Amino acid sequence: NAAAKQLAGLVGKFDGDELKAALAYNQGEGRLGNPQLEAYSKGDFASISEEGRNYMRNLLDVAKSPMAGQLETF
Amino acid sequence: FGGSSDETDTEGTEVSG
Amino acid sequence: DDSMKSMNKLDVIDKQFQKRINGEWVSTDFKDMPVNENTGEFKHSDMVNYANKKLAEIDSMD
Amino acid sequence: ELLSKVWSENQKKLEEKAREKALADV
Repeated sequence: NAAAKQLAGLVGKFDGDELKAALAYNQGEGRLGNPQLEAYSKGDFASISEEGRNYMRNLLDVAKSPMAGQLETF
Repeated sequence: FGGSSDETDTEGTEVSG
Repeated sequence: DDSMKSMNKLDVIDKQFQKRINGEWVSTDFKDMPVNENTGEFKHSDMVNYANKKLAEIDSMD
Repeated sequence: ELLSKVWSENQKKLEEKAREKALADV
């Protein structure tokens, strides 16, 4: 329940973008998170860490995101 | 008439340098 | 000095946009344009300069 | 005022360096 609350807060805070929320949940936020979240925000999936990129990729199907196509092409 | 117009090519952007 | 620097930096901005048109992702933000030591620092104004000069050039081409 | 101040500082230093370089070339 607590993790669900955190994920709902992240998903809402990132508009409806579940992939950025998943990145924020996996990579945390602040110490190494926010640079990668900003990199996500400007496209720039190369700057995002490899593990976070794979995590987003394995969540591609279940998560809905405006950035899903851009991650698919990357 | 006699002439047959060449069918279009997709336009791309090029610069010498 | 500004005219020389602007020539170089519109050159590199043109390179980035030509890369973008081919399809590959380029950031096309003035901060992450590559500085060539002939370019100098990228302001926000040269994006506008490049767009306007490119439009005028496209109009000028025969 | 503050914005003009930072711009004037940067402009003065860049203008000085450019004038030095142009005179050196000349």
